[PDB]
Amino acid sequence: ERGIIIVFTGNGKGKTTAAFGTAARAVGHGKNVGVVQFIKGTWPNGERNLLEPHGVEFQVMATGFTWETQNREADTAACMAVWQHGKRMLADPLLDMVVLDELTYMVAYDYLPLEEVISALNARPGHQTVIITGRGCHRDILDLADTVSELRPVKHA
Amino acid sequence: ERGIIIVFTGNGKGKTTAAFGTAARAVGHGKNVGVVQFIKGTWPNGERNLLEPHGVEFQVMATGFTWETQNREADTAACMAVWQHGKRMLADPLLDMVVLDELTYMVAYDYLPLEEVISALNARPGHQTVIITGRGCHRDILDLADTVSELRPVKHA
Ligand SMILES: Nc1ncnc2c1ncn2[C@@H]1O[C@H](COP(=O)(O)OP(=O)(O)OP(=O)(O)O)[C@@H](O)[C@H]1O
Ligand SMILES: Nc1ncnc2c1ncn2[C@@H]1O[C@H](COP(=O)(O)OP(=O)(O)OP(=O)(O)O)[C@@H](O)[C@H]1O
Ligand SMILES: [Mg+2]
Ligand SMILES: [Mg+2]
Repeated sequence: ERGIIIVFTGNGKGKTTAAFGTAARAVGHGKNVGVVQFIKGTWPNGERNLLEPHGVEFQVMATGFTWETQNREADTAACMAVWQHGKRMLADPLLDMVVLDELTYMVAYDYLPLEEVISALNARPGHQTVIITGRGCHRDILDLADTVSELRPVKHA
Repeated sequence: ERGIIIVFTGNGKGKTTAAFGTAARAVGHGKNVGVVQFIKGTWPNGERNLLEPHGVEFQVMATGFTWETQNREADTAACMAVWQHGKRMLADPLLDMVVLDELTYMVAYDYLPLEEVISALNARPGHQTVIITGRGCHRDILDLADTVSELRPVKHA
């Protein structure tokens, strides 16, 4: 099959969950998946706990991440370090799916060059499906995507 | 850029020429191109004469090719041999463009499995543009293509 680019955006809950439900499906089907999480949570990683042991590679942003205006140099460096792994996955012919969780924020805060993103996506192995998640996804990424689902919060607990 | 699939079909003259005019443009621009010609001509290869010395790989069907109903086994084997090279080009991340000249006939006469074609096209490096030429291109290849130009013979000398 031809790999496509899927985007889960919107303010409603379920973006990251949709992405990992997709990765789970793929894993359940014997496909190879790699994941990059651009935002580190203070909590234990259930998804990772589940998937990782199946051989799924996970790449998480370093704990140092500040978001502080004063620390942009250091933060951007960490962002770039993690992205290096992503670029690698986006170039691996053997990876059926790549999940780029909370990548929208990286672009929205300029910690990752858009151009670099469009390039790596455009140049990925043909059968490779990429899932991108995050609120406020950049319009140029949305245009490149094959499917864009916007999670509209009709209600939230 | 994202590689696309271009198809030059129709009964009008200019299919092979359009494809090689495209390859020339690409070469003139420093891009890497590879070519497979599914039909061997009795004449000296001008395109090849021109391009080949620029490093362009050319793969031509063996001279043995018969089209004879009695020889399908041997013919299909030769077809498959040449296609092996094509599949390789369609998997090379460093090839910006791949030309599959007269490939339509290979599928139309069942010397090459359609499925194999759709697969290799679908799985090619993302920035890879493929040009397919030939009269009566299979509908399933036409559907996969991004641009399909049909050469309508309004007149022919
Ligand atoms: N509208 C909302 N208000 C408050 N918290 C939310 C809202 N939407 C999602 N969350 C939660 O905030 C955290 C960050 O989630 P994010 O903004 O990335 O949403 P999400 O990816 O759609 O959430 P989830 O991981 O549950 O699918 C999550 O724990 C998430 O469950
Ligand atoms: N309608 C036609 N009648 C006769 N000869 C034709 C016609 N169209 C093309 N030709 C010639 O027949 C040979 C096979 O060409 P083919 O059917 O593959 O056309 P083509 O690829 O469009 O031609 P060209 O290589 O000139 O671009 C060529 O030498 C070609 O120039
Ligand atoms: Mg999320
Ligand atoms: Mg021709």
